[PDB]
Amino acid sequence: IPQTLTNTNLFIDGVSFAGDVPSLTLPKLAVKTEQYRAGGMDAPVSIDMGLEAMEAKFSTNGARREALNFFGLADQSAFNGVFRGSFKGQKGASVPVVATLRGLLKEVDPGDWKAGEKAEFKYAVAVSYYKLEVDGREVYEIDPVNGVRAINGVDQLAGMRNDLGL
Amino acid sequence: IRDDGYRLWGNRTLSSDSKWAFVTRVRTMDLVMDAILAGHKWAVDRGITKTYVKDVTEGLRAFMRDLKNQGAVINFEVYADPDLNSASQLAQGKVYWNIRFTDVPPAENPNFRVEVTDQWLTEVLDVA
Repeated sequence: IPQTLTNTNLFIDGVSFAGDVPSLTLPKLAVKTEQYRAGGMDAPVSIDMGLEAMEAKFSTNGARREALNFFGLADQSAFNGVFRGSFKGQKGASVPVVATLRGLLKEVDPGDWKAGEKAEFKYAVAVSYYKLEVDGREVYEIDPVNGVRAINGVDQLAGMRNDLGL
Repeated sequence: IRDDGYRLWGNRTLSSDSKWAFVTRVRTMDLVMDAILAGHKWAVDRGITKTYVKDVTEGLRAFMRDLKNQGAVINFEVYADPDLNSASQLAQGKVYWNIRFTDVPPAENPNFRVEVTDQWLTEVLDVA
């Protein structure tokens, strides 16, 4: 049932960037693993050790102001932004995929201005909070400063929250 | 008793209940708690956290243990009575704990039993 992504749009603070954003990138949600090899067994196995540093990145190719004006902002996690993306599907009805991500803008990379090529600024928000929804349904909600890694409702850290006494 | 009002005499107290026969029992049971409260003052307010129950049951095990060290009691046992600690009681602030312990029995009535025999008689005197 071919889905595929058709169109994409990017918010920062309500301000739509319906225009300059030829690339989005959601934070690669990865676990830490640590290949556990140990007594009684050959071949490792790997363990949930917590997630990796979620970093997301978009790249407007316009001097956009509304994006540049969050860089290094004293209040880390002030930059909010929402990465919406419509997946078409061969049978018409498009699936809204939307990923709000309160984080810290971190860095800004304007590449080679060449007087004949889309300048293309770049950005890389060090994501703090991150909720990825599909068809208006929470699939992920990863909150580090709180410990709320919750796959569609069920909170997989509800058991470690207690043992830590949070 | 004793010469010219030498000393007091009687650990016993006016009580219909035999358990509280000794002033030592009553005074211990009272002042132990004075020391507990004057020390758990912090525990009587404060937003109940996950660790509130434990902070208190350990704080109790600290004061209680110290009293054991300096003789005051002989062993003890503190915990947070489960069959009472509930969501309802907690929403209404309340919460319960047990503090069952034993108090130093004052030695009283030493019974010096004595027999003037003639066992160690040959052991001395005769010849030797």
